[PDB]
Amino acid sequence: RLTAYERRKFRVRNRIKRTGRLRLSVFRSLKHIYAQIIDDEKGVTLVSASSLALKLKGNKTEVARQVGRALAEKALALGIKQVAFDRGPYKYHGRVKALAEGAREGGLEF
Amino acid sequence: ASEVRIKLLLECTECKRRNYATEKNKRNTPNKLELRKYCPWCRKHTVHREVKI
Amino acid sequence: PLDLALKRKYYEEVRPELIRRFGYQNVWEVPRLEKVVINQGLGEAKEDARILEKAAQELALITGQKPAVTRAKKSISNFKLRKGMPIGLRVTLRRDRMWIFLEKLLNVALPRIRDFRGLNPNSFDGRGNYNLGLREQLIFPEITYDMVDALRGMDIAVVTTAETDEEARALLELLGFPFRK
Amino acid sequence: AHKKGLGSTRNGRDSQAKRLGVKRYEGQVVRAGNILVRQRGTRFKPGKNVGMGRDFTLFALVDGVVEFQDRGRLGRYVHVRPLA
Amino acid sequence: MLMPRRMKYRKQQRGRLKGATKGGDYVAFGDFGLVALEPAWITAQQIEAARVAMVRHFRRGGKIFIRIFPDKPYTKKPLEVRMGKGKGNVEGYVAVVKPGRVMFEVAGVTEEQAMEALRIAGHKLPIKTKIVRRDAYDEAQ
RNA sequence: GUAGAGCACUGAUAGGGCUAGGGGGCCCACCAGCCUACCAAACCCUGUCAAACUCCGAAGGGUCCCAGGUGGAGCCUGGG
RNA sequence: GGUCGCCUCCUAAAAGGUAACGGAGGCGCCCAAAGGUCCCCUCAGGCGGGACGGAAAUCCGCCGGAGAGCGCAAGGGUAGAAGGGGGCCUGACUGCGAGGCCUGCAAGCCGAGCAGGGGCGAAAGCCGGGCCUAGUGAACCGGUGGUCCCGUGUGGAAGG
RNA sequence: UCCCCCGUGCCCAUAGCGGCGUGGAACCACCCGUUCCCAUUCCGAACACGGAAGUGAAACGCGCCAGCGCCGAUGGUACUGGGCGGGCGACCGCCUGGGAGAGUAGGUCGGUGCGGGGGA
RNA sequence: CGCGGGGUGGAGCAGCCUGGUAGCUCGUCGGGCUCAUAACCCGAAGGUCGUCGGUUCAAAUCCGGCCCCCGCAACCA
RNA sequence: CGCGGGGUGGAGCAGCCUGGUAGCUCGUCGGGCUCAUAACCCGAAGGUCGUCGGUUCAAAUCCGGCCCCCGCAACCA
Ligand SMILES: CN(CC[C@H](N)CC(=O)N[C@H]1C=C[C@H](n2ccc(N)nc2=O)O[C@@H]1C(=O)O)C(=N)N
Ligand SMILES: [Mg+2]
Ligand SMILES: [Mg+2]
Ligand SMILES: [Mg+2]
Ligand SMILES: [Mg+2]
Ligand SMILES: [Mg+2]
Ligand SMILES: [Mg+2]
Ligand SMILES: [Mg+2]
Ligand SMILES: [Mg+2]
Ligand SMILES: [Mg+2]
Ligand SMILES: [Mg+2]
Ligand SMILES: [Mg+2]
Ligand SMILES: [Mg+2]
Ligand SMILES: [Mg+2]
Ligand SMILES: [Mg+2]
Ligand SMILES: [Mg+2]
Ligand SMILES: [Mg+2]
Ligand SMILES: [Mg+2]
Ligand SMILES: [Mg+2]
Ligand SMILES: [Mg+2]
Ligand SMILES: [Mg+2]
Ligand SMILES: [Mg+2]
Ligand SMILES: [Mg+2]
Ligand SMILES: [Mg+2]
Ligand SMILES: [Mg+2]
Ligand SMILES: [Mg+2]
Ligand SMILES: [Mg+2]
Ligand SMILES: [Mg+2]
Ligand SMILES: [Mg+2]
Ligand SMILES: [Mg+2]
Ligand SMILES: [Mg+2]
Ligand SMILES: [Mg+2]
Ligand SMILES: [Mg+2]
Ligand SMILES: [Mg+2]
Ligand SMILES: [Mg+2]
Ligand SMILES: [Mg+2]
Ligand SMILES: [Mg+2]
Ligand SMILES: [Mg+2]
Ligand SMILES: [Mg+2]
Ligand SMILES: [Mg+2]
Ligand SMILES: [Mg+2]
Ligand SMILES: [Mg+2]
Ligand SMILES: [Mg+2]
Ligand SMILES: [Mg+2]
Ligand SMILES: [Mg+2]
Ligand SMILES: [Mg+2]
Ligand SMILES: [Mg+2]
Ligand SMILES: [Mg+2]
Ligand SMILES: [Mg+2]
Ligand SMILES: [Mg+2]
Ligand SMILES: [Mg+2]
Ligand SMILES: [Mg+2]
Ligand SMILES: [Mg+2]
Ligand SMILES: [Mg+2]
Ligand SMILES: [Mg+2]
Ligand SMILES: [Mg+2]
Ligand SMILES: [Mg+2]
Ligand SMILES: [Mg+2]
Ligand SMILES: [Mg+2]
Ligand SMILES: [Mg+2]
Ligand SMILES: [Mg+2]
Ligand SMILES: [Mg+2]
Ligand SMILES: [Mg+2]
Ligand SMILES: [Mg+2]
Ligand SMILES: [Mg+2]
Ligand SMILES: [Mg+2]
Ligand SMILES: [Mg+2]
Ligand SMILES: [Mg+2]
Ligand SMILES: [Mg+2]
Ligand SMILES: [Mg+2]
Ligand SMILES: [Mg+2]
Ligand SMILES: [Zn+2]
Repeated sequence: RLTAYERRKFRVRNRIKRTGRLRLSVFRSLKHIYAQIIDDEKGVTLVSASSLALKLKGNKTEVARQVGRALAEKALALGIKQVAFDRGPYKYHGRVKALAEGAREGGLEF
Repeated sequence: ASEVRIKLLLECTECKRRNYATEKNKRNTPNKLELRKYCPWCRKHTVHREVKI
Repeated sequence: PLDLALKRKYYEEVRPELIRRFGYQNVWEVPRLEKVVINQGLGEAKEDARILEKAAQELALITGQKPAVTRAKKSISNFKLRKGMPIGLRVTLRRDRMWIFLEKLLNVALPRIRDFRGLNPNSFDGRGNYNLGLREQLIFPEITYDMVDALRGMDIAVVTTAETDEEARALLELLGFPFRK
Repeated sequence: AHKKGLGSTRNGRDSQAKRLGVKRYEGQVVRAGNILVRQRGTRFKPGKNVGMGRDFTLFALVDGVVEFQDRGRLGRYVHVRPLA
Repeated sequence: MLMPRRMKYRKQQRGRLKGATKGGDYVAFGDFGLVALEPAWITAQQIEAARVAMVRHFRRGGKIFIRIFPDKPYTKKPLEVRMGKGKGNVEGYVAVVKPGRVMFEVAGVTEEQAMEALRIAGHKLPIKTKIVRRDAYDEAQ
């Protein structure tokens, strides 16, 4: 048996893992918010901005905004551009949402 | 496809000339099958409506 | 959101007499009320009564929430019913509309039922929590003879963290519920 | 001297041949477009560079050998692995 | 008579009878037993005549175990018809026995009272038969 | 997905266990208690059957790659 | 007497294919929602639980991987949806088609990708009708709407 | 490089069902609230958001057992590509190569790659 | 498909070429009578007059035709 | 067995086509009139629809196996 959460993961995840593009796997915690970049074809992570590593604070969605700006620069150094946003079981609204448009601030294409 | 299910062609209400080919049940929707579609003689989408085939 | 007379009743009076019996080794293992799902469960609104609304707005002005129309699981012959036909009135009183409702049942509405005589105590399921059925509706404080039109009993379901049937007994019994024996 | 009240069979009907099944095999060169498997419902699953048609047909998207993979409970897959 | 009390399909194919049985080649309920030496189909007609035979042997007493069931439709074309025009209508019901399969067992019966018993029931059968008693080889099986 | 083989599903199936309602006294129920050398659902253990059953599954057979193979071999285009 | 085209299954001997007046069934339709998308969700059933209320109306509980559902026959497939609900919608597009599946012919069938112009989506992407496999009819003769290509010396017209 | 943790891939249930335990400083979760964005055929259950008082009860995590499910040999056999003989037949035997299904002995309460965040 | 006509009370139809009344027997209730099933007889419920949109001063008789039954006709690769 | 039609209150018939929809006659039981019986007048009672599967939400109705009534055949050259 699987959870609404568990199904909804695969449902949108698989929609994307079969696009060939670098998948940017997010994670929404009630504490703070992070996201890595995975080339699932192998399985390796390309780069991994966060909020525990960057140890920031001051409103969840504004520190959701920031972490992406980290991702943008810190990934674009490794010539990364092909971006496919794994939005997880979470939607595209507020928290995870801001991370995206923040990841867009840098030059990341998605 | 039957008595009940009539055939119909889609008129372009910009020039009144025919355009497409499909069916529609004339029971549950006795109205006019009005749908946006494309035109080669216009190269733009427009309005379309059932003219009796 | 708020703070009321039964919500604090469950607070400083009920939590202790519960750690009395079962002596819970943790703050949370202790019982507490979660869901309260009222069910007029009509079917009296078959392929006819569009006036199922003037019976379900009464359900609103006695539960505070609009009730959601539960339809047909499938189509049924002898019941005179098609898959899709409205046959249910489910309102799930959750959080602080629950205490606002539950007290008004116990202190005002429960007694005004005709020939009250406890509460059927075997009706506890076992694997968890509890629920039991009505007879009418105007016994509820919000209405009387002219406001209520047709008569309509209703089902009412408690959903508590009562893992066990015994500890459920205590939770509700202490909370204000009169039982048969 | 012969026949009498001879029972007629209600059946004797039949379908066409569908000539389904697997058309290309592992370690077989293919080009882009080729059909790898005809089927009715993914007995075989669309791998990398393998697409799926409106009847569950499975066709190659790029060149180089086909390759079969069996992921147990997940499904049987076939992908094409590009040239060299 | 031993007919299937419900049926998935009407007529059913012939199928050859190559080789030994698939199970029940070792006694499992009764003390003694009757077995196939040669493969056949057995009619419900036959089976019932063997049962009735034994049943009449130890008149009043004994318990009979019978380990085969007529589950196959023995179809047959009516009298004087030519080939084709469909398959025969189902005329009987038969059960597929191969060599080794156990057919008749008995318990609550003397030694020879089950010898003579399972002897005659052998005679109401289209096939050569052996009678064998329950043994450790059966217990180990 | 075949021979085999196995009931895990689809159906058959013999017995026994256990158990609905039916059957039937005890009661004579206005109803409960029902007891069962009765019928027997699901359900269990033993024991089985199946082209249109499949938890399984050969020998093989297909098909590609690579190697032997010069054969009244193979291939392309045409006449009969 | 029965049959005649189509689809499913079996016969069919584990590739494809294979007959019989072999064994069993269906098709000659349907859907402006049953479609496209995006978001979301999860069965049958069984046990306990409860006014009317039931073996089965609806509400509550614990057990359920799939035995439900997927318009309708069957097989395969299938909840990590193909199934249930909602919002916007009309790609049930026009111009094509690398490459193949099948195949005596002719038909049948899959389709990446390119161009125009739109749909939904934040976007990655998805849409050239429906979970697929039936729902069908070659060519001739003519009808209707267009285009404005021929038009019997010639401009038109007639006809094509 | 060793360990715990989080986010994840992969073998395909030896992974799982269940019962027994332990983990909160960290990280994860429940938990606090409806003001804001967002949100329910009713309900902040869920999705959302602002939080950090409580906690490890639930879930999840690491683990323990083998009751279930699961995987599961060796040996022998059925069957069979090929080559022979045998019976009126239904069918049976030998050679050579291949060789199961059940069942038996036993195994199993997972195994790991990438990055990150702690421990030394 | 194209020419012909209407689709009237619950079941039939005269209103109708020339608009004016929200129409008559059968059927149905109650009633005098009958010995009765009956004819007779006095009162009755029934039109959104197929609909939609009109023509006016309103329409059910005059129209655009929606509609889809009866009628005739001709064609069918 | 081959085709065709049939099976519904006690008797005989509708009802199936287009499913949810059980009517006509007789008779039968209760009551009236009558000295009484019929007649006639007033009321009511009475079929899970051959039989079984099954389709559907659901079957007199649709479908298929079997039992039965009836109708033509089973050509024997
Ligand atoms: C009775 N006749 C005879 C016609 C022929 N020329 C002669 C004759 O006897 N023909 C017959 C020949 C045999 C034929 N028959 C019978 C049985 C059968 N199974 N197959 C046949 O062909 O049926 C025919 C028949 O009687 O008409 C005429 N009225 N003409
Ligand atoms: Mg205690
Ligand atoms: Mg009382
Ligand atoms: Mg002769
Ligand atoms: Mg076939
Ligand atoms: Mg039995
Ligand atoms: Mg039994
Ligand atoms: Mg018995
Ligand atoms: Mg008992
Ligand atoms: Mg088989
Ligand atoms: Mg195995
Ligand atoms: Mg093997
Ligand atoms: Mg040569
Ligand atoms: Mg040439
Ligand atoms: Mg040449
Ligand atoms: Mg040439
Ligand atoms: Mg003929
Ligand atoms: Mg081929
Ligand atoms: Mg042929
Ligand atoms: Mg049960
Ligand atoms: Mg119950
Ligand atoms: Mg109840
Ligand atoms: Mg009850
Ligand atoms: Mg119930
Ligand atoms: Mg279906
Ligand atoms: Mg099959
Ligand atoms: Mg199946
Ligand atoms: Mg959906
Ligand atoms: Mg919907
Ligand atoms: Mg939007
Ligand atoms: Mg092509
Ligand atoms: Mg081509
Ligand atoms: Mg494309
Ligand atoms: Mg686009
Ligand atoms: Mg289809
Ligand atoms: Mg013209
Ligand atoms: Mg010109
Ligand atoms: Mg001029
Ligand atoms: Mg022209
Ligand atoms: Mg993870
Ligand atoms: Mg604990
Ligand atoms: Mg603390
Ligand atoms: Mg605990
Ligand atoms: Mg767990
Ligand atoms: Mg660890
Ligand atoms: Mg570890
Ligand atoms: Mg360790
Ligand atoms: Mg370990
Ligand atoms: Mg141990
Ligand atoms: Mg062990
Ligand atoms: Mg052990
Ligand atoms: Mg094993
Ligand atoms: Mg040979
Ligand atoms: Mg031989
Ligand atoms: Mg071996
Ligand atoms: Mg051998
Ligand atoms: Mg470290
Ligand atoms: Mg340090
Ligand atoms: Mg006329
Ligand atoms: Mg006038
Ligand atoms: Mg008188
Ligand atoms: Mg004529
Ligand atoms: Mg015509
Ligand atoms: Mg008939
Ligand atoms: Mg009769
Ligand atoms: Mg009549
Ligand atoms: Mg019939
Ligand atoms: Mg009826
Ligand atoms: Mg009278
Ligand atoms: Mg019938
Ligand atoms: Mg005759
Ligand atoms: Zn145009």
